[PDB]
Amino acid sequence: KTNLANEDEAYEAIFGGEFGSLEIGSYIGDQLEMVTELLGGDMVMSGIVPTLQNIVATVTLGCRLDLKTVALHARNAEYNPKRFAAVIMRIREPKTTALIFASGKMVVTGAKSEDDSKLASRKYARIIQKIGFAAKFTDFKIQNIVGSCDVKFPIRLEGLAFSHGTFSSYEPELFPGLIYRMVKPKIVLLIFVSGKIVLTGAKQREEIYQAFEAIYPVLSEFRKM
Repeated sequence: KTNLANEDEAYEAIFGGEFGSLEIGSYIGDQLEMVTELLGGDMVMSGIVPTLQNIVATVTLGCRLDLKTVALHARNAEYNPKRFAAVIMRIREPKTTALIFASGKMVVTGAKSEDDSKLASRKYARIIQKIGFAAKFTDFKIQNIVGSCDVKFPIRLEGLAFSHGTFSSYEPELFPGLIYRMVKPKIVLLIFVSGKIVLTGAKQREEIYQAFEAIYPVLSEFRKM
């Protein structure tokens, strides 16, 4: 019943996964590799500070788009309408990917700052104007921010899963480590046994830091020694 050649289904899928738009790489190309790629930028409260690994933004271009025309005249662009009802377009700087729907909605991913996200988004809109559409850059919203961290010590995940069972789950079909669902701020932390962490669900980078600040004393209690 899930048919991604329908635009409403294709758009809803980017955001409808278990971890939301953290999984966007599945539509621009596995469960485990999608998370572990976020641990490999150039880097990843004792000198430890998170870093931004991905930002997902949405933009309304404001006109209906003919996707075959967009794909034809854009350089690095793929349009397989049977596989997925959107054009996949990439630019080199800021290195990003955009998904462009017939309704003029655009999803932009791959930037590591909020300013890079907005500039790349403006570039994709300009590319579509230059092909010959009444696109306008409107309604820029950052939808998700993914951060990563490394506390540089091993974690006794098995004690933490029990002690914080109310906020935690071990779901190996989804993730080999621990899925920590923080209440305030509302952030999902994917905790590996080695001490690396992926944080997701933020709308502002402050929430990434607040989630890390809250979880660091907890993980110290569970340092494997």
